[PDB]
Amino acid sequence: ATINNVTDLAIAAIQWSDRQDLTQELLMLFIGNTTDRLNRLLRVRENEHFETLMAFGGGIEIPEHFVALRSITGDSLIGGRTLQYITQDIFTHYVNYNYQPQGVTYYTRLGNFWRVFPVVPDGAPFIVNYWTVLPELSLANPTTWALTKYPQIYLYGVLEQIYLYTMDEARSQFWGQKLERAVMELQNEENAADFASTRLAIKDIER
Amino acid sequence: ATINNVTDLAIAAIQWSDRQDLTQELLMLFIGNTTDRLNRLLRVRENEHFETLMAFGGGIEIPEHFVALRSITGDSLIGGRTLQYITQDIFTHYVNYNYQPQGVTYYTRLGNFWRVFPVVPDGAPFIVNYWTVLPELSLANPTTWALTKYPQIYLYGVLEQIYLYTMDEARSQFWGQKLERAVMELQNEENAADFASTRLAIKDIER
Amino acid sequence: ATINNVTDLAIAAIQWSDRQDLTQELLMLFIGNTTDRLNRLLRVRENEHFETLMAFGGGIEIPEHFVALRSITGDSLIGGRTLQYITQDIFTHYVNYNYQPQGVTYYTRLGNFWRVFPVVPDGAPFIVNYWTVLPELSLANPTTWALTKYPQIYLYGVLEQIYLYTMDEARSQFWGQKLERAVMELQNEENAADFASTRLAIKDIER
Amino acid sequence: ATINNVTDLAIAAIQWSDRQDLTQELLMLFIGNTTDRLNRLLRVRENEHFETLMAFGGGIEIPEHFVAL
Repeated sequence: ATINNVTDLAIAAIQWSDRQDLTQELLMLFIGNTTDRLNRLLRVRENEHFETLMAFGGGIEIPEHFVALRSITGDSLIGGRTLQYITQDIFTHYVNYNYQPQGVTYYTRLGNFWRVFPVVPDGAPFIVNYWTVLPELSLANPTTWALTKYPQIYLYGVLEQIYLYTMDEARSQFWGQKLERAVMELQNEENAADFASTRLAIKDIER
Repeated sequence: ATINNVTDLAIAAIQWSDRQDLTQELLMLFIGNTTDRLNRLLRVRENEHFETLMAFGGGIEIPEHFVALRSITGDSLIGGRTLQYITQDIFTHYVNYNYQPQGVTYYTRLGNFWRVFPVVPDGAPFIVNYWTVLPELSLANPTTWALTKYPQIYLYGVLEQIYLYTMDEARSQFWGQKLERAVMELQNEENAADFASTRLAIKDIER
Repeated sequence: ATINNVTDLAIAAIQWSDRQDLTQELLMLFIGNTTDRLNRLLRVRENEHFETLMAFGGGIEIPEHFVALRSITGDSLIGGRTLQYITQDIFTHYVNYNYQPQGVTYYTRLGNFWRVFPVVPDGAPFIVNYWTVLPELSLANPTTWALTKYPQIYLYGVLEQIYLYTMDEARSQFWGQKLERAVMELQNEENAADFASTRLAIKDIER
Repeated sequence: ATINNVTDLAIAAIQWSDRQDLTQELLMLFIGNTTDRLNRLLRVRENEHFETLMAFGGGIEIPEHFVAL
């Protein structure tokens, strides 16, 4: 509720800032700036995504909207194991010494690709769970989950952008602090969704 | 997303700065200055590049776009070993005492060249993974990945350059702080892309 | 790109400072001052140089462009070793006691010459790797590598020199800080070119 | 009873050590090392075999799995 789509957001921003001289292009630019800033800070459940990817040429291509990786799991037909990260030197040693484990076990990052050690023929399926970027807010995409989840974030971001544009500094920094507080509150709520999971997903390969 | 090409960036910068005395040449100069400043700070995934180089005269010529080295690996035919850095006097000792390992294992830097110890004939292929400079943004090259990834960086940099040009310093510091915050945000986001890989690439050969 | 040669640099300096009363001689003096200041602060790969030198009269003459020494290596005909530094007292003791090692091993600095202990006949070749001064920027030398690599350094240095000449305080400090920050950024980028080499060349000979 | 096969042993080791980074190959190597160590210590009824051999060339060939006579 509250604010439903982009047009109401623009109307509310105009009403609050009283600046009736702002064209729609400037409002679109402000919203784009706000969502671009959001894309670098939010790692929440609605942002997560898991899907099946093919392996071709001994590697997996990173998705275009990838922002952070959570897990890679081999298919049960190819071994059904959760992959582990190794450096380039370990990969070279394994290749040279012909390790030959039972199934796909290790992976490393090379350029824009994930290379798995027990090199498999083309067509190997993997399950990748990762994080994407927030959907763009525009006329073609009137509604997003972020807008319907917490409209204050977008309202405060647009207000801060407006006061930056009008070359005012006190209100600009005030609204920037407000937006940062809202983002921190949302991230904190997501972080404390389950108490048990907080401790885990931290300690991996210590020795 | 938001700003797409160089012309849109120039229009947005002119609108935000509210100035009208800026010509095309000044805008190009400001954009070039921002790109040159960015070239000294960003080491991200899109900045990486790996390619095959031929060794001639017992050495490999450093590419002209080189800014930082990630790894050098020999070809499987020549040994397929990940090279290790050695100091010049160690190189001299190895040459004098005829160490004679199996493949190419060591390398050092001399002038603009990388010299490998087990001197190989001309034509030995190597795989070099390193970082390059950001692509030039101009009329002939109106689009880059940096612009489409985070336009706020370019917008703030151009605004700071503009305010520097007009003999105003306080707002120059304001926009410079904004730009450096954006750059730090982008770099920090890239650093935590893979949590598992963060622990490695920190400590090597300690003894 | 950006700024190509000295004439464009002077034009840009005039445009930014708005001081159209400055003659070409003053601009040349400012550029020379900036280059002289740079000569005492930069040790970069582009500044490195290695070459073969003759030994005359039991010594090697220091090159006129020498700023800092990296390594001296004897030719394979005279031992092919990497020389080590010894003090005057050790040199005198070695001479008096007729140490007589196999090849040339030690060197010391006497006045403007490098004296090697196992005194060799005239014409002994050595390979010296060291650092030089930056190329002079003037009308006879319109372009240098420093200008084409980072024009901001020269622009900021010229602006600081101009504001020193016009006898202004705040802007002089501002532009001096900007130039120092640019120089520090360039040096830091050079230092972190290869992470592996950072550990070495630090802990050498403790006893 | 208790632990019945190798998979139960691996699961118990994972649970007790609390180490989720252990692969199958490392566990197999650990089990093999334990068995090799046990091979030099245990002399029990289940480890004992009696069988009929034929003497050829005035001699008896030692069995391949022989550890003690």
